[PDB]
Amino acid sequence: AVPFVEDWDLVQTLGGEVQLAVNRVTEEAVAVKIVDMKNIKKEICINKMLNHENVVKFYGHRREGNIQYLFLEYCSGGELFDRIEPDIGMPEPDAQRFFHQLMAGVVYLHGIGITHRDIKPENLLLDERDNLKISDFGLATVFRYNNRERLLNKMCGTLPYVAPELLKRREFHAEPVDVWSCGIVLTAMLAGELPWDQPSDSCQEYSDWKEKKTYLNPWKKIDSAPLALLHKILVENPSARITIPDIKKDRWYNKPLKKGAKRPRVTS
Ligand SMILES: CN1[C@@H]2CC[C@H]1C[C@@H](OC(=O)c1c[nH]c3ncccc13)C2
Repeated sequence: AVPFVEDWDLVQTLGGEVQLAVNRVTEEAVAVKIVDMKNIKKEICINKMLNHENVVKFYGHRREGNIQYLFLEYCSGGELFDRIEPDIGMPEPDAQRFFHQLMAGVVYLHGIGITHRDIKPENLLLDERDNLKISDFGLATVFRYNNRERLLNKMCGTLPYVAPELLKRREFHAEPVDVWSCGIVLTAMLAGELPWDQPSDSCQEYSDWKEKKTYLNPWKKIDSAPLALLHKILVENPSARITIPDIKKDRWYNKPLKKGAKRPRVTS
């Protein structure tokens, strides 16, 4: 009925490319990913399965001609990457809260049999209230179907965040790989630096971690409680690595640290 409701104005580049679109009538804002096709089909397929408060919502897609348009939830708070101060990190309570949200989105994805495969702060967006949303399903894949798990063998992700088994073994389970990358995200949030270029024995920093030299750089800035959690996540053997139900029972994970979002108040 309402005439111009279908019209959106592209008002600025978000990050092919991602543009912030504003509805001509309602002024509602959305993110539109523009893909110059000249992959996307699986990405759209995966996005259509997604419905969770900590995952970037998918509204629909349009094909036009050669250009695909994916309409996505707009996250006005930007990337988590931008909340991390170099060499510093961010306050521990904030990092714990973003970590709880990340785990909720991850548990959700794993519950529907989807692995993200590229968890890193650039792909973790923040809404108006600083709620974390996992974004970008371009590298994602189905690891469980009809209740049968399928082992992965494709190498993908981003080196500093990738699990050591991706570099060492021909086949590997999907879930511990996403867990590992969440541990590197946590390290980055608490230390403002990535511990190594890649998790290989040839990598000095990685070999120092395995030798437990936690008096060295990233680790020394941490704090014993979250550092004990990182000792359980960044375990080389994916079979020994802590799983999410267990992360949820971790001492630091459950430590009260942060006050809820402050709400207006007066005195009399
Ligand atoms: C590294 N990338 C850049 C930024 C996040 C990840 C995937 C892609 O953005 C989106 O898909 C966004 C969806 N909703 C958004 N709201 C605000 C900014 C980006 C997006 C491009």
